[PDB]
Amino acid sequence: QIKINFDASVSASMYQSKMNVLNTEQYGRAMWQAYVNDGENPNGNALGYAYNWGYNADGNPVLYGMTLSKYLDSKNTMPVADTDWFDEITRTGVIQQYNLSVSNGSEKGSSFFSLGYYKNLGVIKDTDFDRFSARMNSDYKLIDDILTIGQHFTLNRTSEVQAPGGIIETALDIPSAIPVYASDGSWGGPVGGWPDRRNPRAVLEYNKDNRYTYWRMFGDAYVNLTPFKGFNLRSTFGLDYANKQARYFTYPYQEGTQTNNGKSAVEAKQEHWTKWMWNAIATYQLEVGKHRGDVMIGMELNREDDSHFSGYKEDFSILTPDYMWPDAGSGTAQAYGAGEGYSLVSFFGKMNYSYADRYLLSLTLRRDGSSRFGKNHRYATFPSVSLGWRITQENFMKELTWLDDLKLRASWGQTGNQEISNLARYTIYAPNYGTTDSFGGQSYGTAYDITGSNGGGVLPSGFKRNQIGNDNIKWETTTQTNVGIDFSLFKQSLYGSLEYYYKKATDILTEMAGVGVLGEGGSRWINSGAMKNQGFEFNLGYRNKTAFGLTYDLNGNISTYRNEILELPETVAANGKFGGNGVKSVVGHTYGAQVGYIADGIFKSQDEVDNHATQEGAAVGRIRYRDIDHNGVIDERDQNWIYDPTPSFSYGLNIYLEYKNFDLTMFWQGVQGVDIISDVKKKSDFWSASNVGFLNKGTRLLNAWSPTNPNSDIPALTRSDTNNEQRVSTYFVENGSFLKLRNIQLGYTVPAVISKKMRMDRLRFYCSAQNLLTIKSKNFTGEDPENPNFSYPIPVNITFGLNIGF
Amino acid sequence: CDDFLDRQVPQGIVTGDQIASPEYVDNLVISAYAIWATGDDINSSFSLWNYDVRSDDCYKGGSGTEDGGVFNALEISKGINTTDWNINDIWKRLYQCITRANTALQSLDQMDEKTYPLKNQRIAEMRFLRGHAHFMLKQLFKKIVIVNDENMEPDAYNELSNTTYTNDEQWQKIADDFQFAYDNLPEVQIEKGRPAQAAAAAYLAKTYLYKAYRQDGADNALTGINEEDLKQVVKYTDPLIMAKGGYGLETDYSMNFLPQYENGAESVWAIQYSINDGTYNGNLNWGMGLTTPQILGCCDFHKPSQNLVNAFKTDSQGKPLFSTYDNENYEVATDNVDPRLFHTVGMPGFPYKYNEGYIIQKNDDWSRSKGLYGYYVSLKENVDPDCDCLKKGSYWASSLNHIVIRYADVLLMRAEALIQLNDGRITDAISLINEVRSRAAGSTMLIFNYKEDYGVNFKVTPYDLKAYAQDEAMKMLKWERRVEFGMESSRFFDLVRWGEAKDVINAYYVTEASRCSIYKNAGFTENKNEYLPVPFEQISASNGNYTQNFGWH
Ligand SMILES: [Mg+2]
Ligand SMILES: [Mg+2]
Ligand code: NA
Repeated sequence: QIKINFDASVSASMYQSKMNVLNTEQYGRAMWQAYVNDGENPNGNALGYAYNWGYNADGNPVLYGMTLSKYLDSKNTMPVADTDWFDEITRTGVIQQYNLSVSNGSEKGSSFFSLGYYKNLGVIKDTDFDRFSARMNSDYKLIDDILTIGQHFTLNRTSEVQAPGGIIETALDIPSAIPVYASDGSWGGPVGGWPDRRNPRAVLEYNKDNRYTYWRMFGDAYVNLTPFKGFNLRSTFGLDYANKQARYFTYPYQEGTQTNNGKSAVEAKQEHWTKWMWNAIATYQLEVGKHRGDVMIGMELNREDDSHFSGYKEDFSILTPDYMWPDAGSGTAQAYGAGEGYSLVSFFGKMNYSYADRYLLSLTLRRDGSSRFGKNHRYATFPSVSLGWRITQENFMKELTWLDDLKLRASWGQTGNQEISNLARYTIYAPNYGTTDSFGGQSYGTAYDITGSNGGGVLPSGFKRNQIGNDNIKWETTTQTNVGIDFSLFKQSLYGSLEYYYKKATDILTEMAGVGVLGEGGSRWINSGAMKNQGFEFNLGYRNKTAFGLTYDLNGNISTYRNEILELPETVAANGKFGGNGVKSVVGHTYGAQVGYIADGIFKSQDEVDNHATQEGAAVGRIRYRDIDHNGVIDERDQNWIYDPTPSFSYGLNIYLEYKNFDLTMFWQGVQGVDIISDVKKKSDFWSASNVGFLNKGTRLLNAWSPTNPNSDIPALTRSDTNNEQRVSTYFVENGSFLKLRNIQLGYTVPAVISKKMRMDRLRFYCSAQNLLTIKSKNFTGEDPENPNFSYPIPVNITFGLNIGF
Repeated sequence: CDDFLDRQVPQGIVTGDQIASPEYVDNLVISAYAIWATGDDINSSFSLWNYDVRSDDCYKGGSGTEDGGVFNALEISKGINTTDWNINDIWKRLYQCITRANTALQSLDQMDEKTYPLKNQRIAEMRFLRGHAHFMLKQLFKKIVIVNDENMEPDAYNELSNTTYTNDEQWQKIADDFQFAYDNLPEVQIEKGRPAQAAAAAYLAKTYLYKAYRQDGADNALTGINEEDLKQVVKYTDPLIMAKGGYGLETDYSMNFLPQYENGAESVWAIQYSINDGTYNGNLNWGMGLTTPQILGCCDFHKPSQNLVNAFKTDSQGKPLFSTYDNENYEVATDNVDPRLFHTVGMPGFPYKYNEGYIIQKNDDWSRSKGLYGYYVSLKENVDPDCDCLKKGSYWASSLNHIVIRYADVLLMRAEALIQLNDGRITDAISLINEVRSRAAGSTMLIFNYKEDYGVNFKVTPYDLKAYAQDEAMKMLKWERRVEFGMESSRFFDLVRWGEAKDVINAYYVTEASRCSIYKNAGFTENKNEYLPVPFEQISASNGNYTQNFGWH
């Protein structure tokens, strides 16, 4: 009995939204607006905008209009544009994917063979990804129902070019006035006082050759042995090897003010990741008629080592990847590399018992060890008992009818968290000579020309503290007590459940930064405090059929939980980190709760300013912050609890429809009544809320309160944030309630009597779409409310596909 | 199976117990000198040019006021917040210096002098570094933490408090270190990176000076001038010590700011920026990364104020115009000028750092702001563009050494303490002033042709060794310091020492508002703005142990 399973998928992917930025036109508006608002002359701007403007009879300023020269440039080398910079670096995406699998199974042995291909032209320009894979599984019965040895194997090859770090984000604060290409059709960029930021599209080109290649083998071999009846121990060993190589080309560039001084260079990177596992597991089980058991005992070792190293060379005579290998360099060089590793051991065991399919029970104990910790606390033991009671099966609730199943579970299960830095426990000193790039300085290098020779050779090096160690660190423990009800009603058409969890985490591991006097390297993995997390979930569905063969199944979900911090080292509550922004200790509050000032709108009147408490940079048009002191000054004590990321509740619903061979299925997820806090509003609502001047800004600051536009919530435009508008305020909290069609999928299934005509069994086409539409609240300023720190949404997928199945 | 989780060890690492081993100890010493070249940032130079834009010497610079917006607030004295990232930064960073000095002392202290016959010499070096840090920390904040117990365990740091000592008692602890350094440094260092004995002296003095203008009250106003403090400033500036180390004034002022004369006889102690040295792009002075002229394409910060350009004007008697300098802007062809200008301020119509194939103009190529912040360039931290010592990484940087103590500082400080003593040694203080002034007089190397080719009329004359009133001798002392240290970040600090911070800065705020428009809504709050606030992040994280600065609560 051989089975063949073929699959295929094209998928298109598009951005459907983004934070609207300034036109080259609007930009000139806003800059002028900020200039006149601040009462300084908007024709002494450094960007070359020409304004003609005047007063609107009430005596207020009005813009009449705007002329730029043809070139941004004293020498006509760079021309003004209206670059839609996000559109220049964006593409539609297309995914192609195929998967072929053959499966022979004998009553002696069996074997599987897969072969897949995936190729993903990305939604960014000059970035792709593809991936071949082949699976080869098999097993062999060497004695009839007594002894068997098996294997599992998978092989992958992968090739990508990647977007640099946040180009999209760099693509939205580059002014649209900057032209992609310059006059000669070279690459274009800033000039003069225009903000110092490199043409995203240029970057994407210069980076189109930085491609890596990655391989992966993983799988296991096992022998399963079964002496006499109902008992079988088995051992398995498995491995996982991976390797990543790439060359990273630096080419030169002069793009206006954006120079590189002609530096060329390549870095060849290599990375290896090697993991292996061996276990052994005995499993007896009994069943004397009415009485059932499962006992299980085993142990499993794991070890991971990984390492990475790098060769970097400067100065090439031919700016291509054929010539630009390190051997061909003619300038200075650098080498880099290191490795880390860890290992884990696990002894364990399982209990399983039942009566006449009625009163059940299971126990589990396990002892876990980890390389990460000192010898002091290296192990720790996690017990876990759960029991259940299928109650319709009881010999008295039998009449009942209408209901067909009703169980009643209850868990109490400890569990361990170990995932931290492999070097958690050491005061680490490293000999940072200074061989490595760094933005702005801050090398943190141990080298120094002690002789005063300006150098010309190797320099005295040293060591430097990267961390402080705690040899008292230990595991983290989550005690999760569970309780619920499985149920199923009217002729198995009404089903659902009803749980109540209560997780409780103890000795939570984070890495704490240091107090500032402690100085460099003060930073260490501590266990700090505990936290509670208990809620209620509810699932319920109805499925049925109709006369006109319509089968449907609506399954819904409603979730709700609360979360509280129970205890924090004084130093750790005092510094924020879990909330309270270092004004208010977060104990007895929700994990991630924040604290800031509360914003009472805009001053619309010198009187509003005057009979308001003293505020530093308050004037008409600035944000009015309230006096929770009620003491007449605003200082810094005037701030309470303004953010709380716990949802009020969360809900989901799945839909399945079947009719006349068709196959429809939708998936809706949502959350009601959450808060959200973001930064994006420093880019959409102020000229002057960031460290670098003149970057491109959002689109709703055009709606800024002004004489000529009162009754606006967005504060006025100014050249220098003097009301400290960008303090932590309710301004930056919005409602992120939402509802999101996730996936929706239609499918046609060729009827079986004519699929066989061309020799098949299951032939089905389908169309799907992920991330289709969202529904936000009117109080949200936009771009996917469940990731509010992004000025762009997740891109939409649309997929055509078919699943053949001879 | 426990023989399994011990098999792996850290790679490329010294763990903590081993760092104490002595083979690593000259590594630790050097690592502490290093950070001074490798631990600053574009926005947070350890030269503190950033936070001297408050002074009447310089404008922020850059595109406009929306660019580095938090330094514009400082420049004008409005909008400064106890949470501004830049201040919390300079704090965190200068205490990062200290970690290295104390890590080194925590092993130096545990050596064997018989084995290490340089123990006391290299303890003086580390303590001297630790001084240098606290001093700048005291200048910028006043109410600092004193971290000077090298054996202090990590958790002892949570209970540290910045109030533990008083104002005089904090200055005294900053003295206690340089005093040790003086009593244990050699009279010459064959490696110029290490301070010589005279270097620990000058600092020792400078520390006593700032300690002499006592602010022994609750607010930042003067509470009296201590003469025992001033007697100490006259002590450790004695020329008999400075001869013992070979120090003195250069033949020509410009020599202190040219790569061709690093480590001359005026460089009492300097940071050793270097290139071609194994580092990714050089141990360059990346702190002046913003203050490179716009001709290189970025970023035109640290622009010199007209108020400074004018203060070089002199009458026909070769003296400053003490009460008339700012009335009319410096006019090249009529005014007698002090030569020191053309080494401090690069002016339009003139060569940028002597290279007369780069003449400064009034155009996009020389002002990132279209004239908002002016058309002047700071010359001291910048160099010839044709230098083989200027590279471009993220910003443009050189290997030009940054001097911490010029011997002129020694002379003027000595004159200052003398004048303020009024023990008849006013004449001696004048004679010291004349050493520095008569030097600047002849300094027409590199600019001699300027007379004919640009019509500049040099004329500087020393003062007559007669009697002078203590208020009169201070007047001239202050002026020499103004012209001698243009754009060297001492200026704001000098007025706060003198206690005339509010009076001078506000007066600069009105005169200059007709010439720079960012200075229109400006104003120095007295008893508040003498010192930055203590960073909220820090006060917040001290769980009650830290006290804010006066007038910030
Ligand atoms: Mg208040
Ligand atoms: Mg140097
Ligand atoms: Na100023």
